[PDB]
Amino acid sequence: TEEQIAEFKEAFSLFDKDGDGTITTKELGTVMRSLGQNPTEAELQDMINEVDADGNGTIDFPEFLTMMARKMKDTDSEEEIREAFRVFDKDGNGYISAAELRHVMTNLGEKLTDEEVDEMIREADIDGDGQVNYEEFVQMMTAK
Amino acid sequence: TEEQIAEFKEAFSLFDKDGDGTITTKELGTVMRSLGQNPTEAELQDMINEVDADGNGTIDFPEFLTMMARKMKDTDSEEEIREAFRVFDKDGNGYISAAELRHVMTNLGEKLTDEEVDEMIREADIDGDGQVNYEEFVQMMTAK
Amino acid sequence: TEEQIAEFKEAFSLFDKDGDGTITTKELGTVMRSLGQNPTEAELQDMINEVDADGNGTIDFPEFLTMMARKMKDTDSEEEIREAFRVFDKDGNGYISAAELRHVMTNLGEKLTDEEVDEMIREADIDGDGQVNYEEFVQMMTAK
Amino acid sequence: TEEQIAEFKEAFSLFDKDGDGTITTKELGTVMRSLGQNPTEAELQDMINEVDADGNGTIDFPEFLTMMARKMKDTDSEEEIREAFRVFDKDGNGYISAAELRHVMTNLGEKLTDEEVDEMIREADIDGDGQVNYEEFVQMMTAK
Amino acid sequence: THVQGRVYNFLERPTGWKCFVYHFAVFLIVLVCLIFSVLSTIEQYAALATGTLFWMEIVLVVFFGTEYVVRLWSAGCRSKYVGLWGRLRFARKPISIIDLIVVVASMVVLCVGSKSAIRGIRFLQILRMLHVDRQGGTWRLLGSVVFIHRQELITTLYIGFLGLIFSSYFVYLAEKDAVNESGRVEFGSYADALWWGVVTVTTIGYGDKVPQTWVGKTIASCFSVFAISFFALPAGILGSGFALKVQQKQRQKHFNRQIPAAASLIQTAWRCYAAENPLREHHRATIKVIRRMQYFVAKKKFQQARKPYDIEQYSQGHLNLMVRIKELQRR
Amino acid sequence: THVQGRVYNFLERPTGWKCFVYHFAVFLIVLVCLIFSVLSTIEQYAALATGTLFWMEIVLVVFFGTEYVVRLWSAGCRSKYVGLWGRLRFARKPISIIDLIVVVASMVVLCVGSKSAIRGIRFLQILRMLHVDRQGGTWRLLGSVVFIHRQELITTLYIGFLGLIFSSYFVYLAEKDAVNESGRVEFGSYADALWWGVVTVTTIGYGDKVPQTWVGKTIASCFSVFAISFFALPAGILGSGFALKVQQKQRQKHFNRQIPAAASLIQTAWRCYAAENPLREHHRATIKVIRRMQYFVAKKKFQQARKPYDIEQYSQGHLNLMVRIKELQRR
Amino acid sequence: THVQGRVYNFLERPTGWKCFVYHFAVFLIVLVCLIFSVLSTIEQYAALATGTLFWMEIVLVVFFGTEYVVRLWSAGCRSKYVGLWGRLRFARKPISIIDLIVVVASMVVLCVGSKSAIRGIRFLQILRMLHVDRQGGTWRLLGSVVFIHRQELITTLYIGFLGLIFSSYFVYLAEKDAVNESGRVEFGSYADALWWGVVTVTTIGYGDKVPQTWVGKTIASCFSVFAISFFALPAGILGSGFALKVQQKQRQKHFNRQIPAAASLIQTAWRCYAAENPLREHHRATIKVIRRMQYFVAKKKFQQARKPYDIEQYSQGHLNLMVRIKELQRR
Amino acid sequence: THVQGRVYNFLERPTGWKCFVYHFAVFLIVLVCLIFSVLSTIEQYAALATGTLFWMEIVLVVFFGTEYVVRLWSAGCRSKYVGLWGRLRFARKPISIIDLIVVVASMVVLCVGSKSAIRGIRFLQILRMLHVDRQGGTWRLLGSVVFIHRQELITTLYIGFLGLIFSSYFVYLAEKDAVNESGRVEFGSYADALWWGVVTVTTIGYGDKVPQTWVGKTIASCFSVFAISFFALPAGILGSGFALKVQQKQRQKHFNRQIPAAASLIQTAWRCYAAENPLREHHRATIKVIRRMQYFVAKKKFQQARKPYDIEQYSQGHLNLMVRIKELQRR
Ligand SMILES: [Ca+2]
Ligand SMILES: [Ca+2]
Ligand SMILES: [Ca+2]
Ligand SMILES: [Ca+2]
Ligand SMILES: [Ca+2]
Ligand SMILES: [Ca+2]
Ligand SMILES: [Ca+2]
Ligand SMILES: [Ca+2]
Repeated sequence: TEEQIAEFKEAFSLFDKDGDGTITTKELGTVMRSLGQNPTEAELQDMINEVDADGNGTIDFPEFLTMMARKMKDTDSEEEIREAFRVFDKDGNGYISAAELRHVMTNLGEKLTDEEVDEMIREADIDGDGQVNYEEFVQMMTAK
Repeated sequence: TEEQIAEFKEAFSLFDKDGDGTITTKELGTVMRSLGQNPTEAELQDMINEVDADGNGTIDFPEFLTMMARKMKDTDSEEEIREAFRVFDKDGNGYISAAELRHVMTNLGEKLTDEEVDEMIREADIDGDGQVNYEEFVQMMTAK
Repeated sequence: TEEQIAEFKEAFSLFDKDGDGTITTKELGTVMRSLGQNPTEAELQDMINEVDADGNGTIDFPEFLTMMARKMKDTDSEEEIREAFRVFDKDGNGYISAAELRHVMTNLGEKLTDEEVDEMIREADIDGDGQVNYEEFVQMMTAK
Repeated sequence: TEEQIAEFKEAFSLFDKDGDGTITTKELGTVMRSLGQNPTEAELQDMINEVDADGNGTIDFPEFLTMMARKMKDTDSEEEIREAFRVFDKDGNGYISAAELRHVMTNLGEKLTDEEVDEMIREADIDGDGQVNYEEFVQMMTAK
Repeated sequence: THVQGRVYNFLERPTGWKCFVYHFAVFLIVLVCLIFSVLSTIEQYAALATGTLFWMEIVLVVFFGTEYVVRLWSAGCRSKYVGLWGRLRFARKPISIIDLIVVVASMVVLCVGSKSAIRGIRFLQILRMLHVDRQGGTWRLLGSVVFIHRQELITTLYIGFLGLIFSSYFVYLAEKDAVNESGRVEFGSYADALWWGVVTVTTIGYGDKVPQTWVGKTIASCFSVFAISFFALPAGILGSGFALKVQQKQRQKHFNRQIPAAASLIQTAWRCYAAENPLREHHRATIKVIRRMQYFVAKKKFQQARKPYDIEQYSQGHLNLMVRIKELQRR
Repeated sequence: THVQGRVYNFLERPTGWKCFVYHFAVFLIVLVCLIFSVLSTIEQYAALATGTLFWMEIVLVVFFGTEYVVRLWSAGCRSKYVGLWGRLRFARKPISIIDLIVVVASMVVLCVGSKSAIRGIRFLQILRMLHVDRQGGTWRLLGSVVFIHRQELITTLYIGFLGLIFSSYFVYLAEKDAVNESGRVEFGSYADALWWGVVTVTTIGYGDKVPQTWVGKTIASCFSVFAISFFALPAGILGSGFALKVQQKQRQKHFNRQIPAAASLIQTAWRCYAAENPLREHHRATIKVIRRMQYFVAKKKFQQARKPYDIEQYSQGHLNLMVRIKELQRR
Repeated sequence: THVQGRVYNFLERPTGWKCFVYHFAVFLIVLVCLIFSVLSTIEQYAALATGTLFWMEIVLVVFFGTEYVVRLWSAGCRSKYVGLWGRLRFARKPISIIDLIVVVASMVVLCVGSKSAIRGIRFLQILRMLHVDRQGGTWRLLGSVVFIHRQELITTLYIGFLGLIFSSYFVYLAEKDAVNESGRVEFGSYADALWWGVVTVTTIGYGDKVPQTWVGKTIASCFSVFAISFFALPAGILGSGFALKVQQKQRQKHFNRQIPAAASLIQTAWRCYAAENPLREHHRATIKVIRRMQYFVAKKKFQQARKPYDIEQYSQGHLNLMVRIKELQRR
Repeated sequence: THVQGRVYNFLERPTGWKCFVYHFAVFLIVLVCLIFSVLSTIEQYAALATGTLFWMEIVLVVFFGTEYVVRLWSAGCRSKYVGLWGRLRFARKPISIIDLIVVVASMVVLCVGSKSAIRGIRFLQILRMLHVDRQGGTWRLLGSVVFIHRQELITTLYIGFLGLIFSSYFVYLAEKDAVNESGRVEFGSYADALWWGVVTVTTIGYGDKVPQTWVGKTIASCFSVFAISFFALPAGILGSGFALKVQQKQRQKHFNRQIPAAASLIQTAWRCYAAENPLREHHRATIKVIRRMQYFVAKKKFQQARKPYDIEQYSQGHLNLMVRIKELQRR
């Protein structure tokens, strides 16, 4: 609990390239470029805009530990995720086909790894039929 | 039961400044001013309009004991109160935040005591999260 | 069972003033006038129109025993009766007041006996409050 | 299981008038004419269009065994069938009368055998009343 | 008595062809009198209609006076028009006031003209056209639909009038001294420009006044377009309002029809249920089946009343939802 | 026979380009005959069209007579038009009556004119334009939409006519003696003022009659505005009614299409289920798979019939509600 | 103080007959000044209004200057108009700018004309008509409803203008040399044809320019029909938009009314529930019943606020669905 | 390359003020050229614009030729316009065909006129006005809304045309020999009566032809009313259709915006869940929090996309139903 918070604070200081408790959006972008995930834009700007409760650009962990504290399995997120699946489903259809799911997953938004797409299809769809209910998918996604 | 009705009749006669079983709207306003709660208007007029079943302005307890007899926990009142909370809640939201609840409670209608607002927030919201379901609030309000 | 059908056939022949198995709409009106319930119109015409399956005006009990055979408690009648109460009830109100029920019962359609109205109010409304649910009324009406 | 698939493949080859694994739409029409059920049109064209997954007109059982594999009792078919009964039913009516059911069954689409219509009416309607619920009909139809 | 009620039904709130014939006849006679009033001033058939408009006028006067005094006699049926004060408040109605005014004025003109009779009778012959629509079923609809949309009409008239004023002033400024082809000047004053503006904005366009200078034509075109499109607005608003208001009235009428059926059904069902207790036995043998008969009749009438939907096919917005809710309740 | 049915389909209730070509051709020929009737009285090309309107007329007469007698021969298909009384009641139809009248009148005029032939033929050439729209698919729509809104149209026409009468009388009163610029008097009678009122209220505004005195112009302006806005009402009402009625007809057509699919689906499903019992075995080996094939075909056709929504995107009023109810039922 | 608030309420955002009288009076006085401006140039009553338009003008100027300086004094109530910069930003408003401009210009004209005073005062007398509608409650509605439908208006105006250009060019090409009955040529240039096009397309139809050759009349007819029907579109769009926008504003107002009731109800209910703890006993004997009284009052007010539906009968689209859901919840 | 894509975005499918300026500028220049074409035939400023319409014309020709060849160079971005056949099918588009026609015709006219140059250039200057609206975003809307209501427009035009024909024939029959005040006869032929009918029915009302006999005026009044009200129908139908079609397009655009948000949300949520497995540890210390950051960003964007309702307040038809269903599901 507290050890994880301290380790995350140390990692944030390391990414900030300084011992100060600052977000350091430019240092965060540099660390992202070092991680191979070159942002190529000011994505860190909006990220901090959502990650900085006070909007200071760099604060002594204003909501970073609080960001972690967001359960990420709370019903206020499972509802949103289930609504996100509703965009691809017909009236009371659900069961969106593995083919359509793979298609929308790789050809839209940002493309994921093809093997990751196949792994997700195998994880969600176990019966093997062309029917993967969105409820089971969101249930396992917000399960653990 | 009967003792409470007799005591309330005696208190109504005392507020009426006479032993007659009269509402005495002017005497009621005088007693309210004596209670510190200066009405400053003819609020007693509408009060009696709702409290005088026959609209006589002064009657021998036409519905005063009946006013008491209104359970105040009957479903015909809990439904109205739950509808009153719906004004401040988004679609299927509920869980109106303690901040928003305090804001609307003190800055609208007639302002209550700030400590009373904090006490109500503590009573309704026990989990401490920014989610106080209106159902639990109305349940305790009409509970006892 | 069969004895009741035979007795009803004999009574229908007696009302028809002849041993023939005929409806005898004119004889039916004469018998109604003898019963004090003077029809004063050709109500028997429409009655037979609904009571004569073949519309012959006089047939050898075409659906008279079948008219009896209508359970009169079947859901296809309780639904219609519950819809009939809905005309007098506000949105999700039910519980139509004894005063309003007596008013609509005596001042509309054909007036019933005042004591019959009071008896119906007492039968439907047992708790004594101004709330007589239509569901309980139709339940006892189609009960037996 | 496998024996049934092999026997069906042999029967398809026999209908194709050749040992080749071909649909042979013209041979299928000839076999239908031999079965007394003269198609009289290019119905086999659309049949194969739905029966040939690749639309080749003649393939080595592309989805024939898969066509069999369609459970025909899956909810994705019971839902469609229950929706098909909804066309003939009033608002929340169900219970479509044996008379109306026989009428629509023999005078519309392609007429079935009159004795088959009576057998279906007897199978679906067991209580004998003019009320045959569509739910029970689809339940037995997709039961076995 | 039934006579007074039938008479009141025949005179006010008419229904059926039996009253339609009478009202259509009186209206046709009024219109024929009016057409005789038109030809009485054409100066080429004047002698043909200058004299008959006295005998026809006195005949119509006697007829309408009889109709008035008869419809007055039917005030006993109304719960509020009983008594002398009741007849007084009946005569207080505006349509009855108009009828009385027409009657007395026609009588006075007929009396004085025979002691130029057409000179004054024409305006009365106009006012007779107004007493044709009884119960005021026309003006109330218009009043209601204008009062509902009382803010859109005001703003569109305000914008149109402002455009009219400003643009007509600019036109007058641009054409204050310019002579037409016939040798006269058109926009002599500012009132003449206002007349041009009121003729152009409403798209009448007589053609007596047309701008001449190239600076007048531009303003005329801009005004014509941008203010015709704003003065032509009350057509759509009032039309949609009329349609909606008539639909609301029809629905209210149907729902007021539905109530007697439900009342009869509830009463008859309760009477049928209490078959236990209201030679006193042979009579009880038939009361049961008669109660069953009237109960079946009541169920038939109630099903016949709740059957219509009044536009009839209005359930398409809630077709699948209702059946889904019903089958959900079944489970 | 199939011949009579195909002929009846080609002549009445046409569908497809194969019949569209024929109907468009006959209509174009009728319109060309009418345009020849226009130029036959211009007094500058009269000799060019005074003679051809006999040969063209007799050609058209023979053509339409053949078409009439052929469409008469197709009365055997109709269940109610079989028999001699059936052909009689077919000829009882109004459009057929108009066709017969045109035929016999053209024949009689052609016979008498050759024993001034254009003098009478023009009104027939007008009436030929009416037989172009078969089945009366135009007048029924208008009749229905006028009868639906029969109360708004009556009240708006009544108000407009009352305003017309009163305002035109006041204008005549204010201009009874006033001379225009050309030296004549405009509002000579009251009928002339009525003509001015009917020209102003409908916003035609010819310009033959314009008020002159300052008291005439005010009333003219007030009438123009407040009665143009009331006579212009039938446009919106009838337009919304037309749109709504066509939508209702389209929905009824789609729903009548839906039924055969459901019937075939139910029948085929029952046939597939009763695969137990209808060398009698080798035949039974293929009846099962053929029943499965036609069952799949029926499911395809039924899904294709219930798929369309006919305006297509009309589910936005019940989008979230339906999915909420569905997922509630899932639980 | 209450004085400043009452004054601001009486001057801006008026409500009630007490302010209606004042605003109607000032508007009637402005309109009477304008009517005096009309008669001041008729050249037949000029001497009657050439002098009074100085005394009346200075009276109106003093009145409006007083009204302006008084409404300026009421800027203390507004939270954003406090302070000198607050008064400056209040004067920054457009309507106040127009009022100040009118005031200073009237003062300057009155000063210079007495040291032809009507020559310049008329345009000011026009602009006084604009300061009548306070808070700009008229132009905002029109702006919003035009901006909402900003794509249909643009396309209809574009199509209409294109038809106008092309058809008027073709008409000019077909009538470039043709003399009318009066001996002059009408379509002298291409601008004259454009004038004819703008007069025909908007259906004004003056009658100064009419095509003559048979090839001109055909194009004139086709253009008139197919472009009148396209230039007449903004009427319906703007009308439906106005109605819908006013309905939205009314609903928003009703919902903003609903909130204080709910707040009072929640607060009073919580106060009634916590009757345990806020000679200190005799006072507590009546606080309970007074809390019950105000709670009943709050329930009454809340039921009275949620009772209206504002068009009132709008529940017919969800009548049976709601009762079905309610009874389903009951089970 | 990015250059070709940016150029194609700037030339076709423009968005933003940076392209708005360019398009507005080119349109203003085209309109100024057209206004120079108007004044070039007024015969009073002809010498001022008879010569500049050559230099300005060649400047515009060079400009538009450059614009055409540059927009041709941007065909590589389109997936279907790659290759020489791709450029050919790009040039196959109608708007590009019009642009090429204008270019080559302007070039040819400039070459021949300098070897009366205005005589032919005016019709080209007209056609330049059409290349202003790119992507054909105007004509497709009109085509769709006319094709949707293809049955109401046909029937109203048919009824109007039939009334026109019959009533104008009757008017011609009633006025075949009658002389006006100026000494000529108006309804000389039947084509003249047809011209009167087309001028009256569309409510233009020039005033060159007015009926004279009392039997002509009655038919003229009846026709004017009962056929103006039928020819004025396409305004309302097309208006409602335009509004509805634009609403449908806006909803489709919003829903096509919604999809990328949902895709990003699902993908990011799955990436966050599979935090088990994609010095290889220190890197894994920050990938988790970065995934959480982008997940929060995705949730924010998705909530921001599903938040709008596009007319915004459209939930009043299902307000209480949705909350009732939600609370029912809660239980
Ligand atoms: Ca740092
Ligand atoms: Ca910060
Ligand atoms: Ca007292
Ligand atoms: Ca009292
Ligand atoms: Ca008998
Ligand atoms: Ca019978
Ligand atoms: Ca084969
Ligand atoms: Ca194949």
